[PDB]
Order: sequence, then structure tokens, then C-alpha cells
Amino acid sequence: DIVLTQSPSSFSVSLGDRVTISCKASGYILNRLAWYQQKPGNAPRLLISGATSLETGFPSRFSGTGSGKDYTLSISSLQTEDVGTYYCQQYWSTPWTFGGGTKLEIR
Amino acid sequence: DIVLTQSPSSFSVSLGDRVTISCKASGYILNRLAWYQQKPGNAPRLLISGATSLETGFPSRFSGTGSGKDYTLSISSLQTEDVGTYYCQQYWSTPWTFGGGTKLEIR
Amino acid sequence: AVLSFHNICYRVILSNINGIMKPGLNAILGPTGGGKSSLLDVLAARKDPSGLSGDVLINGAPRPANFKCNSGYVVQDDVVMGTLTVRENLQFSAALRLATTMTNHEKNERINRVIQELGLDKVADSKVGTQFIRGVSGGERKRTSIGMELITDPSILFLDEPTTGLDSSTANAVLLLLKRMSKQGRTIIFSIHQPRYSIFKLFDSLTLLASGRLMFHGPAQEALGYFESAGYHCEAYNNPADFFLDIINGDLIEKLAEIYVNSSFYKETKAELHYTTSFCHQLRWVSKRSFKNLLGNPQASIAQIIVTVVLGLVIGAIYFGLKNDSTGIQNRAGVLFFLTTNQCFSSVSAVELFVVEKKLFIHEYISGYYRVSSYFLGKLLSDLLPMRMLPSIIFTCIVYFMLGLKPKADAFFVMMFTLMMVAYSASSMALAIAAGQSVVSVATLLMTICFVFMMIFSGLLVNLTTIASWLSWLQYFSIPRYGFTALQHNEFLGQNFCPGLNATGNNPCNYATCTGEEYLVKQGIDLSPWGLWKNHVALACMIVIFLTIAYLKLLFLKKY
Amino acid sequence: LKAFTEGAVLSFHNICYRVKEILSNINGIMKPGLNAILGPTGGGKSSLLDVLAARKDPSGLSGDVLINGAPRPANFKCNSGYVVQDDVVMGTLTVRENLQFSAALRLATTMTNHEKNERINRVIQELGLDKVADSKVGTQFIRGVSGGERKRTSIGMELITDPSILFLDEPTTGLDSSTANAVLLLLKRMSKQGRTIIFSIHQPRYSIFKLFDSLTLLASGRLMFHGPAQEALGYFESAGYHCEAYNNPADFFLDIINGDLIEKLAEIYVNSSFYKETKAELHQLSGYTTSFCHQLRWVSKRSFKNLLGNPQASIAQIIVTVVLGLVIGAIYFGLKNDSTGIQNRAGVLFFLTTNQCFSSVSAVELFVVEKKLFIHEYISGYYRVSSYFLGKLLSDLLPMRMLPSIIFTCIVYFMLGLKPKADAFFVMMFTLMMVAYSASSMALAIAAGQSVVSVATLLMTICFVFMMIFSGLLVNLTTIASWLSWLQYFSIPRYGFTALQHNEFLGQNFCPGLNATGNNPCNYATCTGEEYLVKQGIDLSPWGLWKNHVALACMIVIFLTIAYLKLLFLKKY
Amino acid sequence: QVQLQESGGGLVQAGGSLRLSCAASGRSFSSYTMGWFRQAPGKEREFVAAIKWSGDITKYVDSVKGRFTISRDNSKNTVYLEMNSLKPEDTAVYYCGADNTWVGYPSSRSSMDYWGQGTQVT
Amino acid sequence: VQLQESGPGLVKPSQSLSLTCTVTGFSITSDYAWNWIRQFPGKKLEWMGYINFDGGTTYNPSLRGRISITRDTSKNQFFLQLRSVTPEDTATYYCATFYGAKGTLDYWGQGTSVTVSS
Amino acid sequence: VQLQESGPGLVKPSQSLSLTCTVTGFSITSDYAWNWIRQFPGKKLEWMGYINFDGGTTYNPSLRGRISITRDTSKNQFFLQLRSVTPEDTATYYCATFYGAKGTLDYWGQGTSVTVSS
Ligand SMILES: *[C@@H]1O[C@H](CO)[C@@H](O)[C@H](O)[C@H]1NC(C)=O
Ligand SMILES: *[C@@H]1O[C@H](CO)[C@@H](O)[C@H](O)[C@H]1NC(C)=O
Repeated sequence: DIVLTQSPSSFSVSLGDRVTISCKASGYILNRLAWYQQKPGNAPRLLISGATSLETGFPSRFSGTGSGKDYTLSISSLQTEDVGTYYCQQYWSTPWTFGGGTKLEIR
Repeated sequence: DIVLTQSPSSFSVSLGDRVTISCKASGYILNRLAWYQQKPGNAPRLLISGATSLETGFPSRFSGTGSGKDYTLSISSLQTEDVGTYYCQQYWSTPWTFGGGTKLEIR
Repeated sequence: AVLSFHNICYRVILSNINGIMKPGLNAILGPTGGGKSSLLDVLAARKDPSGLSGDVLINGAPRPANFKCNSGYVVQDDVVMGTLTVRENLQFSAALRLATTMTNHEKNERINRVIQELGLDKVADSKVGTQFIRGVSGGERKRTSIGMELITDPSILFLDEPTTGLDSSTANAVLLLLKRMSKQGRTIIFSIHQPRYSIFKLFDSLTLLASGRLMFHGPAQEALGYFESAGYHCEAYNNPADFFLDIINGDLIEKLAEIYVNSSFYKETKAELHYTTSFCHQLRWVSKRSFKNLLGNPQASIAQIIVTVVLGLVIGAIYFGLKNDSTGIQNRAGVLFFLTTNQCFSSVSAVELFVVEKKLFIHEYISGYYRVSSYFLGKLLSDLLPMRMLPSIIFTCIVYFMLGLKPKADAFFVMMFTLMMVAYSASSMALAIAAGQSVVSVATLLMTICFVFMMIFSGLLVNLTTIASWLSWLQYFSIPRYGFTALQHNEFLGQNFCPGLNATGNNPCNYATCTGEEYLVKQGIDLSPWGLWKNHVALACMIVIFLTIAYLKLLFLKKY
Repeated sequence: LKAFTEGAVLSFHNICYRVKEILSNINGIMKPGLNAILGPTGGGKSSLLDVLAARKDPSGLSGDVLINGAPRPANFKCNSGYVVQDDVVMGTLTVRENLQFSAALRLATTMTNHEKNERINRVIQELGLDKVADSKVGTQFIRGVSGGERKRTSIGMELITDPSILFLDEPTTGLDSSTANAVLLLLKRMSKQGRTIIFSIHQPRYSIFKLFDSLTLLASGRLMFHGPAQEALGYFESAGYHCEAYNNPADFFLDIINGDLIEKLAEIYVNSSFYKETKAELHQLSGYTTSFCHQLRWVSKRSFKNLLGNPQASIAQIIVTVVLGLVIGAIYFGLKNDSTGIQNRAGVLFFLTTNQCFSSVSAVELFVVEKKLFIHEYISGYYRVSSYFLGKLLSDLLPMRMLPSIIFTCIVYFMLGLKPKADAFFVMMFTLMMVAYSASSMALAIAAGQSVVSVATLLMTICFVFMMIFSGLLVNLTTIASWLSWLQYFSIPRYGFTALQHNEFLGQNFCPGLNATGNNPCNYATCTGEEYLVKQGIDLSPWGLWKNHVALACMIVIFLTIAYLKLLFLKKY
Repeated sequence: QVQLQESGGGLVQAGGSLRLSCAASGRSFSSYTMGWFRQAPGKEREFVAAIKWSGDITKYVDSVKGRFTISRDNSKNTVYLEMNSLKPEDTAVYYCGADNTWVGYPSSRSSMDYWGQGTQVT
Repeated sequence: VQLQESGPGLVKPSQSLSLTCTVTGFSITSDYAWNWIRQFPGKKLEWMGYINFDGGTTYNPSLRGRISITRDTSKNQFFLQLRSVTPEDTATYYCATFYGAKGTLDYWGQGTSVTVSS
Repeated sequence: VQLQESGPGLVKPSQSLSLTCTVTGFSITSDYAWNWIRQFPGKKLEWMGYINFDGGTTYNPSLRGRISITRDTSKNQFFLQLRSVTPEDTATYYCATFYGAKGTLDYWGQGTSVTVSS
């Protein structure tokens, strides 16, 4: 299958910073990666669909780029209402596999 | 090519009536017909896309059904702000051909 | 049984030839380039009668109405079948050449008479033999050939070289039986090629022919005495048989032709010189012999079921699990295109249906065995039915429950009938070409280059709607196209290839094609039930057209 | 008085062969003249000559063939010529070219063109081919030389090295009576000089029986009679039989062994007036050439001249490809970029690799039709296996495998409109050249050593169909199970279809008015050429394009090594 | 294109034995049929002997028997023609011949191709 | 649109597991398909399998003959049978939807903690 | 988004015709393609041809070698050359843009009446 890897398993950022979350893969995805955001005590809400656009109900601080085998999620001006665990799911083939998890932690 | 025929070239309805405009074809379209509405002195505005849905900016009085080789546009409660000429365009192949024209006329 | 021919002037090969045939034992000699072999074919009714310029009479009266029913003709090749025993092939010719008035109580008596007069008592309980089975050798192969032509009691027998390809061990043995059978009154006329002294001592009438000119005609005991006074003399310890051929070749024909008209053997020569059954009986006997040849061959019938069983198991093993997703359309159209391609390309092995037994069809048609219509209906009944319908009926009952196409009761019979009509039309097309030819090399490349042309117009390598108008009419003259369109219409129908996207009513975002109908319209196939049966009536019309061409080619053949 | 004082005799004592035993006790000497080995076909008539020279395995016989009281020397290959029964000399070459081809390989390289031209003209003068050497021999298609001088020019290729003990295998089979005496008068003429003409005739005549000096009768490995030919009829006249008047003397001996059996005649000659004299003389008497460059030049020259003079297979292969590419470019004329562009692009690319892989069946007839010539010239002292394998390969698999590949891509490229690039035109041209080279190399690894062309073609069409299914069009390469997906690496059209697909589906879009090169909304659409490559199992890296090229290059050397090993371990006897 | 050089001297009449070595060139000596001739003072060309290449089917004079011993060695390119108790009827210059393709030589005017000077043998 | 996860939470090992997720506000065989996602006791997730709107059920190759998704049209519910349960499968199960054209799982479920212990 | 049709309106027969439709608010080689639709003097319409965002230009088979759509990226304009004009081609030309996924000519142009007379 197409495994999804994530190098930063835990971040240590502050308030109002450019959070860079990267997620590479094994096979070609071709802009078919989606980002998710799980709050400590809820369900994984959908963030960026297609690793290009952005769902409604979320500010414009979330931007997703990258093409080929890796995808990067950018967060401009990180606040205190964005903590949680992020994931990168693909939907190219049928064994849909998720990523690790980048649990952000402010100081 | 796929020619588009329309039997009613001119209608004679009143106010608040169920206008039935039908448009058959020669080849199979498979829900790929769009309806248009040209006002006497303007550009053909898009009405029903796909012969199923309905574009925004238009009331819910316009409904399009039919499947296979013929498609039917229904108008519930026809008023006086719906006169004009209607067309049926397909977009299945590349020589896109339009229909005749059903110029409505109230009495 | 005193045969006598006048001045035969044959040309397109003969010039001046005359001489009576004594009802005893006649022999024709001469080189291979002369007219030795053409004399036996022109003496009977086996050559062109319009190119004749002579008169052949049999004891005063000319050719009677039942000359074929009272005269036999054998060939040095094969007229018999190897897969059949010598008791049943001899009865096959006894059931077609005789009338229905002969009961079985007297028919088997004549069969036992030939099995006791020829000397094949211990061979009656054995077969003949081919390239795989073992029956008899070449010694017994020539006895059943003359035995097949020895059904009724004839009067004049013809034998085209009864010694070519025969060892010298039984050469004198197969020639003594001719003199033994000639004592009753059988005008045995054979054309022996290059004899020996042991065969030259029993000849009763000699006829030397060379370059269409008659060199010597008379008894064989006076053959060496005629050339002694002409200006030649034989040496000691020399075979006088091939010695006469050395004089003709030149140790020439312009001085030895007129030397015979002014001799003593020529003056005395010119002194005295001046259907049965019905169509049903022929169809049953032909289909029975061809069916027995089919079950008797374990190399041409059982091997085809194994070559289609392993292919059907490896196909079901590769395409196991036809899921409905983005790749389901490529797997479905690929496995459906391969079924009609393998079924159409398997018709090349059926080209050996009329070109192998061509000598048997011409030899049986000339003697008066059957007609040209009974051989055709008798061969298409026991060859194109059990070998053309079995691999199509087993290639669909295996992959249907292994791939997972359309689990419907009616679609299983549609796929089975489509593969049966495709294999029947492909074999009928190869039959319209092999019928009438004797070489198998040209008939095997034209079908490959023609099927490779119909393979492009099937509907997978190139969309049929994108072909220009001046070339789109060429798609109608194909075979895999009708089978592929019928199988695609039978499979792609109420299928949905979009996971979690109901596009039967609303198909948002076009340029998707994920239904069983968006693929048929894009390929050029109609959704009406008539469009499905259109390919069936097209293959049915092409079957009768190609079979009529194969029958006309078999009828309009030079059978002389 | 005469013309020679002594000759190179060839005596043998107790010749026993087994393969099971085919020869029992065969002994006698062969004096220099014109002797013959008579007998039926079931005996050792045509098998004694193979053991008399070097045509059988040394581990099968147990006797000894002495030459003037000495065993077989090292110059025996250059002092004895074997004439094959069937045809050997090519028909596409003339008599002078056929004689010069064997004269340039059999003789030493120290001889210039002056001595070789006068030697060839000398053999021509003795062979009677002054007006035949200036004409082509001919085959079943062209006419030039009939069968009367075909056997004469066949033996002319062996009289180049001036042999002493000439061997022949049935020199009268396939002839008539006039040409039999014509070819036998020359053998008697060369026999009168000082040559030991040994052969095995089959059923001769009285005009040929009188010319024999010695005569050996054989029947199922038993020596029936061995002595002079004039005393053969007189020996059997006092043994219990008597020939009749006006009978062939040669046919009476064959009639005695048949029944006017084999256990009573073998016990007659052993105690006669002809066995004690032979046993007295037998116990008394008994008790490469050129370089590699010259072989690779003359072999490739004869194979190229044979291929140039055969229009029924070389030019027809070009017309069948020109009319094929014209009808292909006419159908696919207009490869638009819409929904139907992917089906047209994958079908035209799959048909080029399937036609290039299925056209290699004609290349099978390369080593199978010339097997008798290779096994005859190799054991005679002409070349080696590597020189013949490289000479036939450099002259047949280069101008006939690369020509239909370049003319097949230079027409359909500018006619269809694949990718208007300079490098893309040379990429598919090199891919089709590697596909046709690997398919012909796989064809040579199966037909090497065999003779039946029906088995190599049935097995090749079977494996070509199995490799055609795993190409990537009839079935997706990613949905195959794990215990069957490894079979995709053992194919040939798959590497060609992968490199052909990677060369076109790149920066091409397939949906008009839908830019999806950075954002493809609504999946299940394939709006670009990259989504079709990943959907099929193709890598987008440039290494994936050259991976199929490095895989086909390895399959070429593997199949050529197997074809060379099959030709090296072949039984040359 | 080969030549013949002589080396065996001859001046003894009715002696015991005398060997004449007639060497050649070094191009293709093992591809010719070296032989000898006899030119009597008053006679034309008289054939003596001619040994074929490879030491096989040779030829001697029909008059004299096995007193002559002619042997050609492939090494050093030399052929010999030695005798045993020669007769006084031998006063003649002995020639050296070199022919290609052994045609038989029936002891007559063969006229080989590459000739030689020949040494006088008294 | 709105989903509701329900079922047991304490299953004995080597037995069967059955869940039930109701759908309110949308039909069950209208358009969107339905999956089953589990979050392991930690920070990992796994897609089990889904069921199409008509009945096409594609499972994960990791679960070899252990997952069986069954639906019901009347009550608009889809279940999940997990036979031969193991103590390591104590993950929190969710029931997400999957719009085919966007491709991503929009609406989710509350999820139920399933404990596999003796 | 917004288009503007411009060009001549009185062309002599048997000559050339050239139109120009500018695009404001959107790029010309971004995503949507552009067509040319004419409405005959009456109640009929005809699709002439279009040009993709990269340069793919598909014309109507009715116009055999008479339509030539040419674009410009700087000013975001696309033209339409119509050679060998005839008096029956006095139709009102529009410039509509098509979006591949919805498929329908959404934004249109004002259109210019072209009169073909001597
Ligand atoms: C797809 O939606 C249409 C809405 O008109 C509905 O009729 C149809 O049943 C749906 N598909 C299935 C498989 O139910
Ligand atoms: C398609 O869109 C992407 C991103 O919106 C852009 O990078 C690309 O240039 C566009 N295509 C063309 C041909 O400009």
C-alpha cells in the first residue's frame, strides 16, 4: 500500500508563529491528500481537502502546498485555539492510510 | 452529430400555469442537457445545468426531468417575468448543438 | 472386356497413340516426363474430356452408362483412412457404391470375399494406422486401397503406379496378386514405373510411351525381340525392363516413333482395331465416417479441450475479483476483448478441414460415392459442431463464476451464445478460403493478416466514433466487433464504478464516465435491446454468406 | 603406362558400433580406386561411411581405421572430403562464389589470390563448369543450374584442398539414368588418377556396377561379402544360388538377402575364398585453419549475399510494414486531446509493441533451416561456433530487425501527432528497436538446435500470448494478486509498452477547459497524463523510463547466451 | 609464385647413391605437388617422379622400379629424389617441377607450372 | 449529515463485536458511502472498511475475514461485525461518511470506546 | 468572469472577419476555455469553436477551414478570424466561456451584430 510518514511527531511552537507540518509518502498521491485536526476529546475534523483548498468554518491561516510525494501544511500566526493532533490521509487507492500525528504544544 | 429537436416552437400560455417544454434528441445524452433562457434583447442566461439541477438566482419554479433521449422542462405558476425564448443545449460530444426555441407568449 | 482406343490427340501432352488392350494384364512404361501417368487418367474418365480427340470403345460398344460402377481406379497415395479398421472402411465404400436392395445378409458375404481373396484375414481385426497409432505398415496399406475399389465385381481395373514407395520385399508379392486376379478376366491396366526383371516376366501386354509418342505395343515376351532388329542389342546380366528406357533417353524420339509404324507389331494392331442412394444415406455415411475419424484422433480433439481448459483457468486466476471501482472498466473490457480475440484466432486450426482430405474428396466424387452437397453437409455436422461448440461452452462456464461479471441467469446464456456464434462465424470465414485449395501455406497467412485487421476495428485499440467518415464503413466488415459489442452490452449495464458517488440521476463533475451506460455511449453502442441483437443477426448473416461461398468454391472446382 | 604407383589405403579390422548395437564384425581394406558399399537401407550401408571418416561419436565404436598402417592423422580433415546426400550448396550464390567461399575457409591464409584463382579454375576445368561458373545456381524460386550440375558443384567445394580419400553418401539418389552415368564418369576419371572414392550407392544398375573396383555388401551390420566387384557374381554362383538370364547383378545380391536368411549368409563368407585373404592382409597391416577475422568476414559475407538475393523474404518484410504503417496512421489520424484521446493513445502504443513482438516469428527460420549446413561445415574444418553465431547474427538480425522499426516510427509520428519533440522521436525509435531485438533474441534461444519449425513456433506463439496479456492494457498491473504479480517481470511487450507510454503521457492534458495540473477537483476523472501513468503502475521519475531499456538490454544478452550455449553443446555427428 | 632452387650436386656415373634436395620458397610449400624431370643431352623433357602433397599418392618412372626414393618434407620446403645403385643410363640434367592440383601425371610431357634450372647428373 | 455511534464496550476476547451507527438527516442508500474508522488507544488511526450506497463493501486487507459491514434501509443504520476479537483491538471506533467527488470524510461520529478484557 | 466583445460590423463579402473579446477579472490561460457562439438573424444559434487554456483549439466541422481562433496572454484577449465571408453569415457573435467540470457556457458576452453586405 501507500504508507504515510510524518517526521515531526511533536512540535514546540509559541503564539503567532509559522507552523510548518510536513507529511511525505511512499507512492504518488497527485494532490489527493487531506489534512485533519483532532482536538483532545473530539473527532478528527476535516481541514484541507486535496492538499490545496480549505474547508469552510476555518480561518485563512491554514494553507496546504506541496506536490509529488510530500505535502506541507502551513499555519500563519498560530494562536491558542489551534492545539491538537494533525493527520494526513490519502485517498488515492483503496487501503486508505493515515499519517502519524503532529501534536502541537505551546510554551 | 447529435441534433437537438424541439416540437413546440411557440407557446400560448397564460399566467400561473404549468408550462411543459420538451426537447428530444437523436443520440444518447445521459443527463447532459442544459437549458437556456434568452430575453428579447439580452444574452442567453443559463437555466438548468445537467437537466436535473438548477442554477442560482432563479426561483424554484423551474424543474428539469427526463432521461434517455428526451428532456422536459417544467414551469410551475408561470408569471409575466418569464417570457423569452428557451433552448436546450447538449455537451456530450464536441459538435455542441443547440435546440430550436420555444418562444412563450402570454395572452 | 477388350478395351480399344483410337488415335488419342491430347493437348493443353499426347500425339499419336493407338492399340487394343487385351483382357489380361496390361502394363504402361515410359519415363516420368512422358505420357505414362497421363495415359491412365485419359483412358478412363479422370481427365479433361474436352481436350480429347480420339475414340475409346470397350468390346465394340463405347463407354457404357455404368462404367464407373464396373471399373475401379486406385492411386499410389491414400484413399483409405488410418483411424478406421479395414473392415469398416471397406464397408463404408460398400454402403455408398451399392444400392439399398442389397440386404445385410449378402453384403457381408462380399466383404468376406475380399477379406479372403486379398489375404487380409488377420488384419480385419485391426486398424490401418496414422502418424501416432500403429496398425499396419506399407505392405498392408496397398491391399486395403485395392480392396476399397474391389467392392463389386468389375471388369476393367486401373492402377496408377502400384509400386511407388514399396520395398522390393513385397513388390513381387503385391504384383503376383494382380496376375492371380487377372486369370478370371480382370483387364488390369497399371502404369508401373521403373520395374525389374521379376516384374517384367509376368507382363501380358506392354505399352511404352515417351513424350506423348508410342514406342512399342504388344506382348512383353516379344518386347526384347522387336528392338533386336531395329538396331539395338542388349548386354548380358542386364535388366531388360529399364534397358528400353536407356534407348529412349540416349544410352532420339524423332527416329523411334516412325520405326514402330513400319514393323510387324503395328500392322497386326490396326487389323482388328478398324445417385445410387439418397441424400440422407450419403449424409449419414459421410458424417459417420468423419465422426469416427474425430473420436479416433486423441491428438486433434482432446488436445483442444486441454488448450482451452488451461487458458480458462489462467484467465479466471488473473482476473479473479472484478471489483467495481476506477479500474473495473479496464479489467472488464480487457477480459471481454480477450474472449472474442482468442475465439476468433482459434479458427486457424480449423483451416485443415478441407485441404487435407482434398484428394479424398476428388477421388470419392469422381468414382461416384456421393455428391458435392452431401459431403459438405456431412462434414459440417461432425466437425464444426463438437469441436467448435465445446470450447465456447466451457470457456464461459468457468470464468463466469470466477471473475464475477453479472450474476444473472439470462446473461450467462447470452455470453455463451455470443462466444458460440463468434467461433462459428470465424470458422465459417476460414472455411470460405480453405475450401478449394491444396496448399496450406497461403491459406494460413491470409487469415492471420485478416484477423489482425479485424482486431483493430474491434473497439478497444481505437474508438469507433473517432474514425473518419471515409473509413468508418470498414468497421462493419469485421467479426470481433460484433462479439465485443454484444458482450459489452451484456455486461456494462446497471453497473456503477464510482465508489460513493450515485451518478445514475445526478452526475456532478462530468468527464468521469463511471456508469455502465456512460461507457457504452462513448464506445458507440446503443442502449436499446435491439442494439444487443443487432450483432447477433449480423453474425448470423455472415455465417450463411461465408458458408455459401465455401460451398460454391467446393462445387466450382476442377475435379478432373 | 599408368598414372600412379601407390594410394592411401584405408583398412579396418573388427568394426563394432552401438548406440543398441548397429554393426557387428565388419572388416576389410579399401584399395585406391572406386569402391562401393552396397546393401539395403535397414543395414549399415549409410552408417559405415559415417564411422569410416569422423562423422560418429568416438565413444560408440571399438574397431580401428588404419591408414597405410597408421591411425587417422591430423591432416585427415584436409585430405578427405565428405559429400552430403541432400543439397548443401546455396542457390542464391553462383558457382564461382560458392567455390570461393569454401576455398577461402578450407585453404590456409598463406595462399594469395593467385594460387587460389588458378586452383578454382582448375577444379572448374576438371568439373566441366566453364559455362556454369558464370551463372547463378538457383533455388526453388530462381532458375539457373539444373540438377545435373548441382551434384557436380556440390563436390567441387571438397576438391579445393586436393583430397586423397574422397567420401560420398549416395551420389545417385535424386538423379535419372543419363545424369547418373554423367556423374559416375567423372568419379571413375578421378579414381584413375589416384583417389580412393568410397561411397554407398543404393540400387544401381549394370552400367554403374561394372565401374566399381571393390564392393562391400552389408545387411543389418553383418558383412555379407567384401571383394572385387567383378568376382561378386561368381562367388554367389557357387554358394547355392545362381542369377537368372538378363538380370541386374546388383539386384541379385539384394534379392538373396530378401529371399531369392541373415543367419546363414554371415556364416558363409567367414569361411570362403575371400575372408582368408582379407584376414591375412588385415592382421599383417594391423599387426583452426584461418583467423577469427577471416571467418567472421567470409561467413557474414555469404549470409549477406544470401539475404540480398532473396526478395521473397527481405523486401516483402518491408512492404508488409509500409502498408501497415500507412493504414495505421490513416486510422489514428487526428489524436485529439479529449476523453477519447487516452484510448487512442494507449491503443496505438500497444499495437506497435504487439506487432514488433509478434513479427519475430519469422526470425525463427534462421538456425533451423541451415542446421544441416552448420553441422556439416563445422565438423569439416570451416569455422567455430562463435564465428558462425556472430556471422549469421551480424548479417540477419541487423538489417531486417532495425529496418521495419525505423520505417514504422518515422511515418506514424508526424501523421498521428504524438509529442512534437526531438528527443521523443528518438526515444520511441530506440524503444521499438530494443523491442524487436529482444523478441528476435528470444526467438533464437528456442529454435537453436531444433529442426522442426512447428514446435518452436507453437511454443513461441504461446509464450507471446502470455506476455501479451501482462502488457498493461488487457488487465491492470496493480489489481493482480501477490502470488501472480511477479509474472509481469517475465514479459517483453510490457517493457516496450511502459517506455512507450512514459514517453507520451507526460505534460499532456485530457479534459478541455479543466486545468487540473495543480488542482483536480472531483476525483475519478484522469484529467492529465500523469494520472494515467500512476493509475497503470508507471513511475514518473526519469529513471522509470530507462528502467525498461536496461531490462530489455539484459534480456537480449541472456537470450543470446542461451542460444550460443544451445549451439555449442549440440551433437555434431 | 614460388621458385625452385637446387642443391644436390651430380657428377658421379654408375655410383652407389645420390640425393638431390630441391628446396623452394616459403609461401605455400605444403600446397603444391613437387616433382622431378629428366633432360638428357639430346632429348627433350622426360618425367621421372612427382610426389603429391601430404606424402600420399606418388608417382615414379614406368621403367625404373623402387630404386628411386622421393620424399617431400613440409618443413624447410625441401624435396629429395635419391637413388639406389644408379645405372650408367642417367647422364641427364634433372629438373625440379612444382604443380598444383595433382592431375595424375602419366609419365609424359606434363609441363608443370613453376619450373627450375635443374642440376646436371652424370 | 448527522451520525450516531452505539454498541457494547466490554467484549470478551476470542468472540464477536457488533456496532451500530444510525444516520439522521440523510438517506442510507442515497449517495454517500459509509466507513468504519478506529483510533487505537494512543495516537493512531486505521480505516477498517466501507459500504457503498447500493451494497458494495470494500474492506481493509489487514482484516482478513474479520470485518463484516451490514446495513439496514428502514432505520438507516449500518452495523459492523468483528469476529474473533483480540485484546489489542481496544480502539475507539468511529463511523465516518465519504463523499465520492470531494473524496474526503466530512461528517464523523462521536465514537465508542470498546474495551477487550476478561 | 467578465467579457467584452468588440470588432467591425460591416464586412464586404468574400473577405475576412476578425473579432476580439477581452477578458477582465480572470486570466486567459488560467482554467476555463473560451468559445465563439453566433445567433443567426432570427432564432437560431451555432457553436463555432473554442480554444483551451493552453492552446488546444477545437472548431466546428461545419466551418471547414474558415474559423481561426487566436489568443493573446498579455491583454487577455482572444480573436476570431473568419475568412471567405458570405452574405448569409450576418449573425450576432458572442464569446462565451465553458467550465469543464460543470460543462455549461456560464458567463457570456454582449455580442456584436456583424452585417455582411456590399
Ligand atoms: C441515485 O439518486 C437518484 C435520485 O433521483 C435515486 O433515484 C437513485 O435511487 C439513487 N441511486 C440508487 C442506487 O439508489
Ligand atoms: C493550472 O492551475 C495551476 C494552479 O492553479 C497553475 O499552476 C497552472 O499554471 C495552471 N495551468 C496553466 C496551463 O497555467
